[PDB]
Amino acid sequence: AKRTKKVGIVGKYGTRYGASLRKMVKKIEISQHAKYTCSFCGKTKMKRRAVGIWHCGSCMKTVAGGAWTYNTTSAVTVKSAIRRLKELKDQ
Amino acid sequence: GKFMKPGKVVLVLAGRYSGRKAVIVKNIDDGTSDRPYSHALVAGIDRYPRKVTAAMGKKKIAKRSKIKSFVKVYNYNHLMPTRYSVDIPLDKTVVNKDVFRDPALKRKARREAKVKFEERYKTGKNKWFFQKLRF
Amino acid sequence: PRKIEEIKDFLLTARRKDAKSVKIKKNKDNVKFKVRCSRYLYTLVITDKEKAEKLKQSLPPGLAVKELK
Amino acid sequence: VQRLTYRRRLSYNTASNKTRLSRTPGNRIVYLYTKKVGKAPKSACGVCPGRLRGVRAVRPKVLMRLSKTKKHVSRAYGGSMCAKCVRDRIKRAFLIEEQKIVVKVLKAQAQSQK
RNA sequence: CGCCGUUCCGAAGGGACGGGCGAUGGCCUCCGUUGCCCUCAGCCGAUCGAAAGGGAGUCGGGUUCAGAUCCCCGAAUCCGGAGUGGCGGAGAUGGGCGCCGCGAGGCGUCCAGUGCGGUAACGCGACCGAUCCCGGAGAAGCCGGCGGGAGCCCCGGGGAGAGUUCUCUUUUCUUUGUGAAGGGCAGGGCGCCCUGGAAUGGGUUCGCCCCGAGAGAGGGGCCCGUGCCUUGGAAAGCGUCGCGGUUCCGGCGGCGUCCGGUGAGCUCUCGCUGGCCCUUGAAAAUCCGGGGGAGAGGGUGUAAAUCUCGCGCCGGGCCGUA
RNA sequence: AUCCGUAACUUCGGGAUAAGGAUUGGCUCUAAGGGCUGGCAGCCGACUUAGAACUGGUGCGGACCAGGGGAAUCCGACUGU
Ligand SMILES: [Mg+2]
Ligand SMILES: [Mg+2]
Ligand SMILES: [Mg+2]
Ligand SMILES: [Mg+2]
Ligand SMILES: [Mg+2]
Ligand SMILES: [Mg+2]
Ligand SMILES: [Mg+2]
Ligand SMILES: [Mg+2]
Ligand SMILES: [Mg+2]
Ligand SMILES: [Mg+2]
Ligand SMILES: [Mg+2]
Ligand SMILES: [Mg+2]
Ligand SMILES: [Mg+2]
Ligand SMILES: [Zn+2]
Ligand SMILES: [Zn+2]
Repeated sequence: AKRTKKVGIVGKYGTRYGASLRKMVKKIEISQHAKYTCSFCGKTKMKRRAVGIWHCGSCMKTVAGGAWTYNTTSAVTVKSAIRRLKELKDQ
Repeated sequence: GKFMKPGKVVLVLAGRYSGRKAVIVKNIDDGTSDRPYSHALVAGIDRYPRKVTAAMGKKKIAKRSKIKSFVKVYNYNHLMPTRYSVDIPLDKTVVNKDVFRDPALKRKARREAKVKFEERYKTGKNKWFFQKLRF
Repeated sequence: PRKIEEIKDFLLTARRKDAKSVKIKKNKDNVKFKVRCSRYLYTLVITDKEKAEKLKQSLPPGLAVKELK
Repeated sequence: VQRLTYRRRLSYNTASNKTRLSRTPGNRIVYLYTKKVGKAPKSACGVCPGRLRGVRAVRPKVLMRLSKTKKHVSRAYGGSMCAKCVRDRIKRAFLIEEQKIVVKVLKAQAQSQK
């Protein structure tokens, strides 16, 4: 059955810290504990070892990722930007 | 098509002789009752001849040119096939699968390969075959 | 302690220059021959009484032999 | 029931003060001090999580009095690298060395035309 | 007076396989030693800092008025040393050719021989090798769940001694061993191998979780085995009954030390798997493997260099300990 | 402890053991919940739960252990010092 109506994972904190902070941290708690698909092997095993460090239990490949998400929007934008400049550097 | 044929140079991947180079003598792609899997009889170099240079005497060169060979039957999965071939004529009356019944025949099978390898080594042909893979 | 299985090896043990004494212990089921060498106490367990008597009379000379009671 | 005491002056439950119970010929329970648990070697590949096989799992200074056969495996890198990653280096070393010849031949062949 | 500073403004190495020159020696044969030279050389920080951290290796029984894992008895082990450091085993005793014979085998020659087994995981008693390089161990938090093994508790019976017995109680109580180290085997674990190719997806846990990057199913391999058997070792210890003696004897004898069950039980321990961290949970001494192949070893033998194999030989000083 | 029942308010997590009731002994039974071996038969077994009769001068969580509760106001969010 559905046990909570809205708190979800942040139900571990009971009534403490205020609704808005619990609401805000709920997005991170889900993301930082999710298992992401590993781009190197495909098994849904990529898990966070520490803040910024993401490890896959299948192929053992460790990746420097985001604090709470596997890759950040800023980092993904920079990779495309660095790709384009490289092409326009060597044509 | 099929390429695991006699004369093919292969790299042993697993076992005591892993990383050594051998040459397929007999290949059985369908197996037998004793070996349901596909396998080959290969003869290879247990110990490679040491590097020689003009600075050494004849006695030193001969000492460093000896080869320790081995005879084995291998699963195809344990051999990496290369594109090199070595056409050393090995007497199949002594280099065959019956050499594994007793050591006396196996000693004469490894002896036969040792003499043929050394003779072909000193001609300077098949240099890649007699150089140890560095891994 | 080491356990010897065959009379052939025990006799070799008892002839070692560092073998000191042989104690014979008679139990209800077996006869045990123990030789005190330098490192180990080797033991031979013989279940046949006749062989135990035969082995007893065929020990090397000069070795102290003791019967335990 | 019988209650136990340490047999040494270290009265604390430290990592070097672990014990196990032992009944003796005198028919009493005493403490025997256990040796630490040894660890088998970890593969030099740094990738495989498991430890190696064919090697005694003993404390580092106990390897001094073991024979060689107990400390390695009959194979290249045996006792220092796992078989799985040894197969991979032979292929990698061979396959990479071949690509150099392929690249080199084209370089000379392209230069030949040039 | 001194202080700051600990690698920072320093010519910070007194070492080494090997080679070359001499001086000496001894089992004077040939091997040592020594001095100089050649060659090679990161560690980059003197030293101190833990009787709870790291750190090889000792357990059982007896013994005193008071000490014992220290004394005695018994059984082991680590480390260091010996090459006048001994023996065995390994390296290592093969093949071709030609003569002798019926053969077994034997002579003369010419070649090989720094071991071998398994498809593999890996196994076998050793199984050469330096400077140099790579790695492993030491060496890693907290919490949960689950499982294996022990000690203990509990249940059913056999013994031996004791209590109760006015009535009842085949009753109640006590007690009913086996060390380290070696060998063998259960058991537990494996992210180890081989065959094979899986959807009508299957396997699977309390939860999970796992699979074409190879699942199920077969057959193997390895690690720990603190559990049981065995050598130890019944000779000892203990229970009970009975005899002696100086009677302050490790005194002497009889019998016994047996057979099963069970558990979200408690304590310890090993292992598997998970959760938590904007927290990620020592270092070093010290030990080991691997890569390489500079070198050395003998010419077919009374074989050599060599050996992390099995035995054998010698030693372990100082301080604490009631 | 078992069974039932539980409001305002709320940051929907709580409030909450809210509040409020009933039951509880002893004894004799019934039913269900497993393992081993060769939809069945045999032999093992370990504690639980529920139900019923009977029963005592209504006494039964019999000692021990063991929250009183509700409606509000002020202050500080909380745990911590
Ligand atoms: Mg091994
Ligand atoms: Mg110090
Ligand atoms: Mg200390
Ligand atoms: Mg300490
Ligand atoms: Mg002693
Ligand atoms: Mg499978
Ligand atoms: Mg035991
Ligand atoms: Mg007795
Ligand atoms: Mg090597
Ligand atoms: Mg004291
Ligand atoms: Mg209230
Ligand atoms: Mg406050
Ligand atoms: Mg304070
Ligand atoms: Zn991956
Ligand atoms: Zn690996």
